[PDB]
Amino acid sequence: AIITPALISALKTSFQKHFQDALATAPSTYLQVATVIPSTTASNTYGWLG
Amino acid sequence: QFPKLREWIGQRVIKDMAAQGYQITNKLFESTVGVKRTDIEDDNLGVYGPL
Repeated sequence: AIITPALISALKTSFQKHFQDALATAPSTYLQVATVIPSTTASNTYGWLG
Repeated sequence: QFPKLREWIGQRVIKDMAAQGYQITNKLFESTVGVKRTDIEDDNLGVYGPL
């Protein structure tokens, strides 16, 4: 019956992870407005003919 | 076109048709560009390839 309130009153709990990943983040969208051009050096120079 | 049919007035009248024509003469066109050969030779990038 009688017991310190720092052992039983502390350990009478059940940890659950329902709250984990409850919310999300905005989906990727840069694909719809940009192309992917891989690079192999410090910079990329572009040139086109008129 | 043939003349319109009309009521005979007492003596039939000879009419005539109207034919015409239209002529068009050919025209000659040109478009050209000049480039130094060294630029093409020094074209490792390939800028002048789509010419």
